[PDB]
Amino acid sequence: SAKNYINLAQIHASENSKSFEQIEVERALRKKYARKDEDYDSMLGITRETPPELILPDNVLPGGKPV
Amino acid sequence: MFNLFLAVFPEIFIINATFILLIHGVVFSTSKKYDYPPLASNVGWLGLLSVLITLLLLAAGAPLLTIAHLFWNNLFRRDNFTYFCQIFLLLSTAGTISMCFDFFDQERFDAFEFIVLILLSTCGMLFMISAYDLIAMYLAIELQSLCFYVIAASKRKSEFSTEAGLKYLILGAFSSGILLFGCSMIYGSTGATHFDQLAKILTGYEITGARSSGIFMGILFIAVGFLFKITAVPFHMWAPDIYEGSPTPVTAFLSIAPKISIFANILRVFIYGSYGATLQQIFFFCSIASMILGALAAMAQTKVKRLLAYSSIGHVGYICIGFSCGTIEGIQSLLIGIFIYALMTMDAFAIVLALRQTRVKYIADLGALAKTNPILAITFSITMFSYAGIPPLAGFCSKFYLFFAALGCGAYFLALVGVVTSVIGCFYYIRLVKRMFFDTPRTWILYEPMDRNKSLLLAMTSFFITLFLLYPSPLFSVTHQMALSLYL
Amino acid sequence: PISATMVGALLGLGTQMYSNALRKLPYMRHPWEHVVGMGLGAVFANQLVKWDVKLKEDLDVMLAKARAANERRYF
Amino acid sequence: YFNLSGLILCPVLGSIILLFIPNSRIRLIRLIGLCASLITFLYSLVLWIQFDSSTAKFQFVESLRWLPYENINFYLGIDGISLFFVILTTFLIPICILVGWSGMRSYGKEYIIAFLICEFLMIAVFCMLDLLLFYVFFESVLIPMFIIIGVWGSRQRKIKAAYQFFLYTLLGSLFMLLAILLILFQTGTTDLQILLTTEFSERRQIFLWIAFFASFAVKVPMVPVHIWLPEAHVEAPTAGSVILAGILLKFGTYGFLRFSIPMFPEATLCFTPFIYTLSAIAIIYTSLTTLRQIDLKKIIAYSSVAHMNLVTIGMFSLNIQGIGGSILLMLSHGLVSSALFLCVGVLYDRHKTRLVRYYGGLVSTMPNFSTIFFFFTLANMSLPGTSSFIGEFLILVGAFQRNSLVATLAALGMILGAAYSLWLYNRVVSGNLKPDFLHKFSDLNGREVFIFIPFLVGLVWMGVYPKVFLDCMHTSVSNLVQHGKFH
Amino acid sequence: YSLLRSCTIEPECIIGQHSILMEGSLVETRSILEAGSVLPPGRRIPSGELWGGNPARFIRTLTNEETLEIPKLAVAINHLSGDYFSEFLPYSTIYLEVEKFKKSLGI
Ligand SMILES: CCCCCCCCCCC(CCCCCCCCCC)(CO[C@H]1O[C@@H](CO)[C@H](O[C@@H]2O[C@@H](CO)[C@H](O)[C@@H](O)[C@@H]2O)[C@@H](O)[C@@H]1O)CO[C@H]1O[C@@H](CO)[C@H](O[C@@H]2O[C@@H](CO)[C@H](O)[C@@H](O)[C@@H]2O)[C@@H](O)[C@H]1O
Ligand SMILES: CCCCCCCCCCCCCCCCCC(=O)O[C@@H](COC(=O)CCCCCCCCCCCCCCC)COP(=O)(O)OCC[N+](C)(C)C
Ligand SMILES: CCCCCCCCCCCCCCCCCCCC(=O)O[C@H](COC(=O)CCCCCCCCCCCCCC)COP(=O)(O)OCCN
Repeated sequence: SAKNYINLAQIHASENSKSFEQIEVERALRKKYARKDEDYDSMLGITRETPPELILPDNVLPGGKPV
Repeated sequence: MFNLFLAVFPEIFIINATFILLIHGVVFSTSKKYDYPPLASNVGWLGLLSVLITLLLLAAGAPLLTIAHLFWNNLFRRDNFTYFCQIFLLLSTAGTISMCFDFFDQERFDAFEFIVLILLSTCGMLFMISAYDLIAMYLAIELQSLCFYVIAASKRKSEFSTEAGLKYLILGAFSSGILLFGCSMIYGSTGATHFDQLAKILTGYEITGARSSGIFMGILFIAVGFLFKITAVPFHMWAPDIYEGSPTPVTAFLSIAPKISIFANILRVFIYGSYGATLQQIFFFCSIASMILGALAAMAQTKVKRLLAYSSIGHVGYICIGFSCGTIEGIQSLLIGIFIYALMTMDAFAIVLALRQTRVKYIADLGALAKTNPILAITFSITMFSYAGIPPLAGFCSKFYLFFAALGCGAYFLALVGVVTSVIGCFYYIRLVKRMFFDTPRTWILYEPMDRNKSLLLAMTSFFITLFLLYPSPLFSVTHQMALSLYL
Repeated sequence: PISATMVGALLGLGTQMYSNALRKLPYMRHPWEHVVGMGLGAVFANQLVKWDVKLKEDLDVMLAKARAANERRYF
Repeated sequence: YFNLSGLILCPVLGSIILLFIPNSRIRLIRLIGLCASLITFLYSLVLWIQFDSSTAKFQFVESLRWLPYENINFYLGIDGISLFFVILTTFLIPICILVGWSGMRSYGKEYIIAFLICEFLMIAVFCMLDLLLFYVFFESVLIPMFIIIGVWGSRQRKIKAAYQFFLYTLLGSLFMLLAILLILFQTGTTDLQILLTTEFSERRQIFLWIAFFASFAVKVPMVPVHIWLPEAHVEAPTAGSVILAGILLKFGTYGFLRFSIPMFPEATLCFTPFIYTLSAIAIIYTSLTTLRQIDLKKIIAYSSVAHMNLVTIGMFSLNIQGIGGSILLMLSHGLVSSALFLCVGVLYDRHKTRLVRYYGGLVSTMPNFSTIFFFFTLANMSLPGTSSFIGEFLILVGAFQRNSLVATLAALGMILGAAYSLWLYNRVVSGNLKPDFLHKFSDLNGREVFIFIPFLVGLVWMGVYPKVFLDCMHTSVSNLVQHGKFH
Repeated sequence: YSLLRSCTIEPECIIGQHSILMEGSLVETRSILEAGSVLPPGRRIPSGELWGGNPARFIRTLTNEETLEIPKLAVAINHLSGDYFSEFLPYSTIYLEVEKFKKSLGI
């Protein structure tokens, strides 16, 4: 627990310190990619991947789910 | 030259706007600059604006739209009945397309072809009401038929949507073939595809004096095809499955927009092309069967969409009561019933779409809904009572005047069967009521709040339903004028 | 007496607050659209009354024409 | 200048205003509901003063067009018969709000909204002269009372009571509606005055009268269908149990006195013996059934059935004595049954038993309630000087003007009515106490001791001087009995 | 001061102050937890039983009248929260103060 909360605190540090201009982009990206549609995306030939800013580090996952 | 098209602007404009929307969507759905934007809500709002503009064009052309009536005679004949029927169908289409906007972004269904197909099927329906010939009748039927065959199977992930779309396709193709075979012999035995000259060669001699085996059986096949089109018992082979499998906004557009146009079409055919009084019998038994079987079958259903399907079948029987009694009051009751049923169906499907945000499937999921959202519970209970025919609401007036029309023609058996089917019909409606007010299940399903357009439409319809009996004169006067305009 | 505006405006305000409550919002969330709804209800009620008058007179004309046409069979 | 329309609009305004305010401020909701009910009551009393009892034509009429042809329209209006029903239904509603005043925080604003909607709708029923729209409002009370019974009712059988109540008012109601449509198509209008002056076919009146009676034999607890009242009345809230036996049981009798007696006079004569037999057997059977009951609610629900059945004996005996006594006993029952059911409600809201054997010998503990209950069950006896006697004896006199057998059975009804009424009184208020399951219990507080004071004063005013009530109706009753009786 | 963590609370389960619920605790339906109660991980509270003390300790049974008051308490707290909610409107005007402060120095 002591070791895990150390890497848990990094996301809170990188989140509470975000600037307002970054927060606008973050909220826009979060709302834009809230839900997906395989049908229309496949029809257009494109795949909508989550942006890198919207990826939590694997060390705070329930035990590691990179996929 | 150009002024001869003043009678087709409410349709030319909608076609041009449909083309513009299709072009805009296809151009800007594949642009790499904007990264393939989800422009389904944008196209939907533009389509709603286009529908409003063509409604404004249609409403302000009442003195117009009857000019150059000789030039357009072979193609279509629009009059006061057609004017009001179109002005109501277009409003119903606008409401349906307006209450489905959240469906596009809540479950991420950004296919703008849905909206353009709604618009183009609406154009086909506008053709159907004005249609005054067998050829135009069939072509306008086929426009909406193909649009709905495409739309029903739009959601290509669920086995229900695809199978329901295929069943709708097969049933509609068979019905269209039956209707077209019926029209072929009526053309063969008399010529005169035009309705004006079809109503003049058949009025000369009654079917009782001498028997023509061609005209009678062609009329019978046309009636059978039309009853397939409106899914009237016993010609209800797959309608509940169609309504259950098809996406919720599609079913919302169905059973309101198609039925109005098809009923206007049946009115035009019945009044003119039927003088042997042989369609009274085919409407009589089929409407009775629809009443009885809808009432006896909707009580055994546990899902919501199936219940709405069987309620629609029952109300189709109630409306078809008006065909059997051919008088001014019969047609008036029929049209009033269609109007009230359309409003109540819009309200009920707004309710269903509201709870679709959390994937409501059965009737037990809406348990203890009076606690989480009491006001929506009250609205749903009021709409359900309006379906039931309880006096202090709209829907009771339609059933009332339908019964009055049935008793006017001396069809005393129609009144009795209507009463008994209403008695059983109210029972399972109140059964829906008990699970939604009184008994509280252990597990509660929480529904996220609604959006403004659905809420506004729902509030307007709810205030219309409750307060209709206070001031019902305008609807009655519209309907009396429409019934008489079939002849003068 | 009610002049078709004391009822239209009231229905507009009622439907505004009705739609406002269905979204689980405070009743007077946006009073500007409350005033808009009052005005819209008043306008719609006045238009409904005028259309009812026009429609009734046109219906009376249609009934007169139909009765005159039907009378011709006897004479 | 206070018209009939303002009385109808007052509950509507009270309900619309009540929806505007939220539910957190509960005190405002109850205060505004009570204020609206009381001002409606005062308006109803004001309408009484300015009532011409000399003329036979109807009082204030407000016509609002319904169909575009003015074929049928809201034709409001009161007469000698409809005035007292309006006063009674305006008087009972504030009592309904006041009984559940303590539990208002548990019920909410839906409770007062439902009760004010009921007041509006019930007022609209009694004071209108359009036969068809009277039918619309006649079973329009289905929705609000269904809500009242179901939402706040029994423990788990509340669902069945709602269904039996809703089912009994469907087949007969629509079978009446068929006759409504035949009348509309035959004559052309549903205006009451026009329909009175119409020559109906001799064979036609039988069918129409049967259809009318079928939908009124369910509201009035006749022999075939009267089992709903006991079960759906025990499985009902106390304020919903005081208007169910206070107003709804009057719809059938009032409907008989409005759209059955005048329009079908010779049909009434031809069907007279059948109604006599039904009412007599109902009285006897209900009297014998009610004396072996253990449910604290049905014991007087059957008394209500007996009184309502006795009403029809003189209501259908065409006579000035019979009909006058009919309405007098109707008002008397509307007061006494309401008082009895309020007593049962206060008894139940303390102990929560719904039995009769549990209570016993509580006179030493609640003397005020003992006296009030004694006076109410004393009025139920039909003592002269109480409300029930004048009306009920007038019914007996009027029926004995026509027939000598059936109403003797009606009088035999009271040879057991008084007996089981005092026996029922002596189950509870007499004997030694049983403090094995009656540990703690109190007497009436300031609210429910004052609530009976209007009942007491109205009861004694009925009993000692009913001339003022008979004064305003003798024109209307005499006009009713002589209609279609030229000679 | 309810120290909830990885718990599971069923309906009508009023919790007292200084409650130190550990992980895996299951407070079954219609239960009362007295102030200061600390239950160890894995311990469950039977329905209709109110517990108190420092450890998870059975105190006494419940009657229907006492049980039915929990929803009334919940709706009363809901009413108070509804009264408090109307105090502040959406989209607070504090940004004016920030803009004035920014204008007072540079931009
Ligand atoms: C939905 C619930 C309804 C609940 C309300 C029920 C309460 C009943 C009052 C309803 C109400 C408005 C309807 C509101 C509907 C709500 C809006 C719905 C949408 C909401 C967004 C109609 O009530 C009256 O309207 C009359 C209209 O003619 C009708 O009289 C019949 O008509 C003939 C036909 O041709 C018949 O042949 C004939 O037998 C009758 O004469 C009747 O309908 C009725 O008398 C109130 O009356 C209002 O309309 C008129 C009347 O004067 C007034 O304006 C008029 O304008 C000029 C005319 O152009 C006049 O020159 C001018 O003098 C006048 O100023 C208003 O000031 C107001 O009084
Ligand atoms: C339609 C009505 C016509 C008029 C009829 C009037 C007849 C009188 C009606 C009331 C009679 C009294 C019955 C009251 C219940 C009897 C038991 C009871 O509860 O008595 C009460 C009250 O006692 C009374 O009787 C007072 C009521 C008034 C009695 C006198 C009535 C006089 C007025 C009526 C007649 C006026 C003249 C006619 C008016 C025109 C308490 O008695 P306590 O002695 O205090 O016992 C104590 C209890 N414990 C031991 C447990 C502690
Ligand atoms: C009948 C008698 C009883 C009824 C009386 C009615 C009284 C008259 C009507 C009064 C209405 C008052 C309403 C107050 C004004 C609100 C205007 C707000 C408009 C608005 O905000 O724009 C959008 C809302 O959508 C919209 O609001 C547009 C969609 C509205 C749907 C209307 C459909 C009309 C066509 C069909 C008519 C019915 C035909 C039935 C046969 C944006 O919304 P947002 O900014 O909040 O956020 C996005 C959520 N998507």
